[PDB]
Amino acid sequence: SEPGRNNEQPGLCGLSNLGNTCFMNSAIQCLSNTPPLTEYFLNDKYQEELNFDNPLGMRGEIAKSYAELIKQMWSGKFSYVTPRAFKTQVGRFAPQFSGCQELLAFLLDGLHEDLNRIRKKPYIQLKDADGRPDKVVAEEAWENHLKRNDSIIVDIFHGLFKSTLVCPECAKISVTFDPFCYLTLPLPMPKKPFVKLKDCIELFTTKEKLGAEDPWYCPNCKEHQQATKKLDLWSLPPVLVVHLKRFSDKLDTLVDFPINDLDMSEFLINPNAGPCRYNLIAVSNHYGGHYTAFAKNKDDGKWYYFDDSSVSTASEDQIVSKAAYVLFYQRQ
Amino acid sequence: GRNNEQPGLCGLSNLGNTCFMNSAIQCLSNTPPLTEYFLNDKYQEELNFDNPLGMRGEIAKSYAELIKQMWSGKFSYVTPRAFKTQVGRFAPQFSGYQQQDCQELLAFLLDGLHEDLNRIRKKPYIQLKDADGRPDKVVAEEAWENHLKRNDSIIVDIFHGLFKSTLVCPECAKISVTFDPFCYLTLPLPMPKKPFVKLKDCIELFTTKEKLPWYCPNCKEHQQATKKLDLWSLPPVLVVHLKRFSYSRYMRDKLDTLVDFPINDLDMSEFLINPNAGPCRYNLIAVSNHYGGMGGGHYTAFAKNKDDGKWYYFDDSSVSTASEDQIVSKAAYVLFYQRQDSS
Amino acid sequence: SEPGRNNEQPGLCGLSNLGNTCFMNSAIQCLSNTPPLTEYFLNDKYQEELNFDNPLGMRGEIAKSYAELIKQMWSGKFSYVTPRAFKTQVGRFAPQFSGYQCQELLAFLLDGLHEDLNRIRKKPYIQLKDADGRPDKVVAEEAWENHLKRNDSIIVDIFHGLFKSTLVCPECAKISVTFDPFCYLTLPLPMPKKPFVKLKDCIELFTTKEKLGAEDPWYCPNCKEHQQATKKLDLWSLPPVLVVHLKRFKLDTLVDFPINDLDMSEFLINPNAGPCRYNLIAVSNHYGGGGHYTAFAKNKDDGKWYYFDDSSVSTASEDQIVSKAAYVLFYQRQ
Amino acid sequence: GRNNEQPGLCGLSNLGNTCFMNSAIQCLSNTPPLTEYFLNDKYQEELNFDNPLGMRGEIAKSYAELIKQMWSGKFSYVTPRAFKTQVGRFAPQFSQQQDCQELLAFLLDGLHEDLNRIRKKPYIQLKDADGRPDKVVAEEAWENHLKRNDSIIVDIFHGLFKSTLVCPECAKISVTFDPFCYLTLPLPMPKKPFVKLKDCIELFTTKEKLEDPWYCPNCKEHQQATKKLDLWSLPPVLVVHLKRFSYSRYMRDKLDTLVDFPINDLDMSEFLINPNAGPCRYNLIAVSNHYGGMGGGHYTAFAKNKDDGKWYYFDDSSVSTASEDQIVSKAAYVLFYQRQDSS
Amino acid sequence: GAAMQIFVKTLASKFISLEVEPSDTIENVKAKIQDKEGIPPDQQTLIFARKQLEDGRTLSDYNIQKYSTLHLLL
Amino acid sequence: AAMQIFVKTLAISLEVEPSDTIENVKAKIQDKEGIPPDTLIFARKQLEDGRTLSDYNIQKYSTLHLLLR
Amino acid sequence: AAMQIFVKTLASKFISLEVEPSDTIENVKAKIQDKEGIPPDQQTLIFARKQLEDGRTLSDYNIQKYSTLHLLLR
Amino acid sequence: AAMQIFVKTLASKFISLEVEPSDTIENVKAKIQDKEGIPPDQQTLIFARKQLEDGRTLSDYNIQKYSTLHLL
Ligand SMILES: [Zn+2]
Ligand SMILES: [Zn+2]
Ligand SMILES: [Zn+2]
Ligand SMILES: [Zn+2]
Repeated sequence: SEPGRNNEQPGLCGLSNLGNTCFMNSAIQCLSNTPPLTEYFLNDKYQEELNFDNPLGMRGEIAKSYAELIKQMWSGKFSYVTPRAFKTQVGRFAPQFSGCQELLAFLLDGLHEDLNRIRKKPYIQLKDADGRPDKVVAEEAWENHLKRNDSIIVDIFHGLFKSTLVCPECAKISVTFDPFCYLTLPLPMPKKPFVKLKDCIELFTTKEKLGAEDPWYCPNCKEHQQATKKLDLWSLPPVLVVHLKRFSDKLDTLVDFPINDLDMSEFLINPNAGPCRYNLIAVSNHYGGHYTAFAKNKDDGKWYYFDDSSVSTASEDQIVSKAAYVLFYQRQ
Repeated sequence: GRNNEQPGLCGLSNLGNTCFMNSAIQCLSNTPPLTEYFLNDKYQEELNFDNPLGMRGEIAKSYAELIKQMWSGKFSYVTPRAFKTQVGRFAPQFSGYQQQDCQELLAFLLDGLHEDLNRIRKKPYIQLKDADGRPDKVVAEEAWENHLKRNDSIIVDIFHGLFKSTLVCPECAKISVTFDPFCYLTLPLPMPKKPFVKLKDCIELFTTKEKLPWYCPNCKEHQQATKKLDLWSLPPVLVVHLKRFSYSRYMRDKLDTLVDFPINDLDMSEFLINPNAGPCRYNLIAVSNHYGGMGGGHYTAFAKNKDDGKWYYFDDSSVSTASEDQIVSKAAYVLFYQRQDSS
Repeated sequence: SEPGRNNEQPGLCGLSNLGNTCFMNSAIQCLSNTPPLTEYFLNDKYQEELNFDNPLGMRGEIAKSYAELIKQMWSGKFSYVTPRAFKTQVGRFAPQFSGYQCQELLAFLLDGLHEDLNRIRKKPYIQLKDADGRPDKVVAEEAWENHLKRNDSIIVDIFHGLFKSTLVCPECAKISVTFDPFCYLTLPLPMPKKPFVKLKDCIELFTTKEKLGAEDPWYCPNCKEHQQATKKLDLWSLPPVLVVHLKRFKLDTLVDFPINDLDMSEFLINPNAGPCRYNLIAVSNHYGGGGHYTAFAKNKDDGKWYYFDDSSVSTASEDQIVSKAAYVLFYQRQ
Repeated sequence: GRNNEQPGLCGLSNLGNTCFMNSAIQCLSNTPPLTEYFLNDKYQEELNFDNPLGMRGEIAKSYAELIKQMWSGKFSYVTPRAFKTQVGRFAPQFSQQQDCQELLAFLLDGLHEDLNRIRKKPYIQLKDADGRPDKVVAEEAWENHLKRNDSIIVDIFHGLFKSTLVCPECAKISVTFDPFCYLTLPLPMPKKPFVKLKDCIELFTTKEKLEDPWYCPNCKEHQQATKKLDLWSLPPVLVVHLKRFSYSRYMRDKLDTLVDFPINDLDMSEFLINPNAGPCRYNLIAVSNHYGGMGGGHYTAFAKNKDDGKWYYFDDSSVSTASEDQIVSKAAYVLFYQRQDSS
Repeated sequence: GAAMQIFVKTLASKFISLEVEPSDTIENVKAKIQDKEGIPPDQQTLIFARKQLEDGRTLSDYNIQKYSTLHLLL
Repeated sequence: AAMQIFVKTLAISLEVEPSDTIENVKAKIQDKEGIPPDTLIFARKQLEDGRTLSDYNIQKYSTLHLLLR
Repeated sequence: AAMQIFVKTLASKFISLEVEPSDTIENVKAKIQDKEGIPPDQQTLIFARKQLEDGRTLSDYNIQKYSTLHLLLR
Repeated sequence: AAMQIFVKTLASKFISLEVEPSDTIENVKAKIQDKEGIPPDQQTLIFARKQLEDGRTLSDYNIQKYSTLHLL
């Protein structure tokens, strides 16, 4: 015998609490139930791509530790596992979390660099538009991205939006195309009791004035200026990670999001974007605190609830709640 | 035969010309609520041995024992001799060379399984009535209860739905509206034959008014009325038959049109005229294929295994892995769709 | 040798006040500067189409009176004229606009001009029939032919369009879709009062799902009772001249509207429609008792803007046109 | 010649080979701000008789008197002999044939200098951008221009480019702001049967590789730099020359591409890189046509009459009504556009 | 069969059902309204689509559709 | 009370009760056009002798198909 | 080869620096010390929500020209 | 102060000159004669498709430094 060892359906595996990991366990369950990511590790495709000397990596330890945890969780030999080795690598390379969604951002970037196929990175001078059409600049931006960033993480999670900045003094317009690995959606302010997920996406694409976090130098004004930033979605990844920004004291707003058939087509400004419909595959919940996860199992297609070491059956009707914090969508 | 295998990944050896028996069985075998019902031994208590319209439990009994073999995990294939003999005993039309109307086998199986498991042990005669101007929700409710008073079984629970029938007389122009049950849909293909059509176009055609043996009570006789169908409620498992045989009696003159159908996320909501109907999204779970040839041709099946979620190809006794990208072909004949979250 | 009589540029002609007319003079100036309407009358093209026996008409007197007024106004012999004959026909057939307590004067004039010039001289009775599952493009075309069987005139040619009307029963929840003709749009403004909206926001309010009120009783065929349905309007086709009424009744909201290049494409639910952009040709102003009305108009011959305040006509700049006084906008398709 | 006609509906007799003089006059005659300026005698006080680049006032004087005849309403046609005599005295190049397309440039520049209010011009050291913001450099260029060039022609026809030149060796970038009184648009090569006017404008603003001798100050020799043009400000009247002569000197090898240009509502707004410029929409007021043939071909004009707003066709001495629907043709050569509401 | 059902919204915001033909005059319609609500036709004014139905005209003249609901004012 | 049903020959009306045997209809069939009871079809489904038409829930104004041999 | 970048002070003021893509984060901290007299001991540099670690070059982070780093005092 | 300009021959190689904005075109033709053996009778000087006539200074046409004239 051993605590946690039972013969269970692969992937229906909890994670014991080991101290207080912020949103680690919930984050792992969301990534564990991203089928292209888990299949990549279960098929031993990461050994070929492990990067131990990337200056922005973790000497392969984040990818190695994560892969080995996933193999336990999908082995069918455990009802729950204690992720001590993966937690140790997170605590060693990210002490800021010892003691909140930016852990997911750290993991995506750490997995990316620990598996980055660019094994000596060129310095790339990124370039603004100058009247060139969006398709020329966007294509150019993606190849520049791929010259330094080429990994299973880019293939699965990375997309590109169009960024329009306007100088308050000079009024000059600067257009760049920037990569992203997840979207942070704002909620309406002040609180409404109910909002449609699409309203949050439309808030995301509304012109906003940069704050202290984004000091910007105007090349024309030769002046630092508080520009106006406008974001438009150019291309979307096979798995779209959507963060509901509830902390900016917490907004309990009920964000209604689709379980199936999330159509992003009306938000794509690319006329060559095809139909873009998504199905939900995972949800990280935050209780004002404690984090849990809903996830769809890739093998049986049913929904499950993950509360640390506890795994239980779930219905689609109980997923949409005020606790929803991070949504995982997979392209149809 | 004897093999240490994955449950449900079990072939059915070929036994002459059985119409599409093996292909049909694999489709039903991979309808999870049906297989779970038999694997969990709830059919014994529900066996109906006195049904005037049944096979006094013998079709359901043999089928259950076949499914138990197929999902025991002890076989890579089985020879379904017992089930075939019971089909021949009650439905000789699907025996041997002299085969006729091979598409009615699925209808025979759905109706036969239903009657061998019908919870109504003595059926009342019910006088059906069209709507009389009464609202749709009241009439459709009345029709559904009338159905359930004579027809109550796991087959009704899984496969039965309701459409609305509007009939119009050439003189009186009198409209008579009924709500009629169905256990499968027969979809017409566009005529004249097109090389490519989308599944929704065929569904969109199914609901178009077409002219037919109907006696009009008002004009007081037999006239060629125009019948118009609208789907009111859909079952948890939707069986979709593509009319590929213009000469259905002998599988002659087959339409090879490529019908494009979704593997996932079939949203039927736009076809439901019941506003209070819930979300009706469907995922494909099985496909019966027909390959033309001398004789009645040959049938195979695609099916998704409920346990691993992967697609498999069943050609009689042969079972092999399949990719969803090869499912849509001109060979597709019968589609099995399951409502999202029914299991 | 009369007051008013001077040698002036055609169309730059005022209209004296005769009593105290709601917005007759302002409405006339807007119609007078609708080029296809004025060209039709100035070319003597209405005599053949005068309908004197239409049961919904005015024995041809509204169109005859209007045509003769337009001929005076575009003769170039007057700096202003007294529209006494036309006013008498308005008072005789529409006494409701007499007495000093308004936009349905324009609706009356467009509709009266139509019947006085309706080419259908005995109208068949037609059973209108809603979609019943048929695709939009078949039902819409059918509605237009049904419309033309009773209504065929220069006014239909110039001013009439078609929207889609979707009604939903609150009890029964059944959806019934019709395609209905219109000769002008009444746009709601946001409530409560905002200081600024432009015109597209008002169009989006117009096409927003809408709860029927008291003046719109609706019988549900399924429930076989009256219900308070929710109505939804979507623009199917737009006329060569789109008359846009801003529903201010007062809301002093400043509605920003384009002088040029009003692009209606995003509101057309018809995929087979081409680009639909409009240029402004006239604006009726209301200054708040009962109110006084004036007009801005673009002269068809020289393309310049002018201001019409009863008998006074003066030059105008486009930059003074957009103000909170704008009440009715006239747009002509490019 | 002397008849009672509508002012401005006046032909111009043919006097041998005049390049496109008659067509050029009809286009300028129907540029309302230009004609109103002359008809109201606002040029008398502004005539410059000592301009070193002028014609002792003879071009403006002569042109003014021709315009006065054409808009007096006493002529169905006039013989522009006096104006032709002054054009030949200062521009003999147009009768043999020598780039007939530069006549418009000669007339606009000749009218400008004969009416230049700057009555002794300073020599001004022009001035690169050199890292300073665009609005400061562009305003500086416009004032430098206005200190030597100030006239009704500048008011009506002059705009500003942004010029970015880059040396192939040093990669040095030189930015200047340059005035223009007309635009020469290239057509797509190889010859296409149909192009939109906006496509030609986008080619005009496309960087090309340098018969323009240009010195890189740093890299030490003359180089074939890449030059890129951007429209900074546009004049009230925009003259657009469609470059149809691959062999411009002898008007040979003409490209017959059908250039589709709008009669109304030309929005140049997307081409303005100046953010503080307002909306600039233009309506067409005149078109110079070229018909190929024996020798230099023949030129005519479409023009919109400012008083009645109707289109007319001018073929030397013949004036006839025209429809907007017949204006867009492959004969279109020079387009005159007026900014909406500048009159 | 020519007959059809239309409605009139009374003053109390109740609705009154009538059997009517398209060829019936507005006077006939006002007479049927008196048979059911006891209100003299000289007092009745009928509105549909913001318009009086005027006396002398048929309901075909106004193209009144079946299940139309007129407004009764006094 | 009885009800009216029909059986259409390959190229006809009956009064019947729901409790009638399929044979009563077939016993009517010899009585009908001189056709010995030696096959009745309704709803693409063959009606067996010994069963009532209440067993098949045959409605009034229903039209049966008659085939021979 | 050189380029201009900026750092936002604690006081929300901006410092200009001349830098190569190959210069280490320590060196940039030394240039910040030459200009603001603040020891590299108390310097944390942030760009794009990411802390710049010592030992890496600015090419490692693909720092672009006219980039503005954030300075925080440890 | 004087400045350097160039004139492109037919054979597309240039000649450097010193000239003042106050220099007349006769000098520019004379300086071309002083060093290139080309008498002012021989030459016609063109700039920007607008042709300089004799009697004018280089200031009259606003000839900028490093401007390159065309020689005919
Ligand atoms: Zn700036
Ligand atoms: Zn009938
Ligand atoms: Zn209802
Ligand atoms: Zn150089």
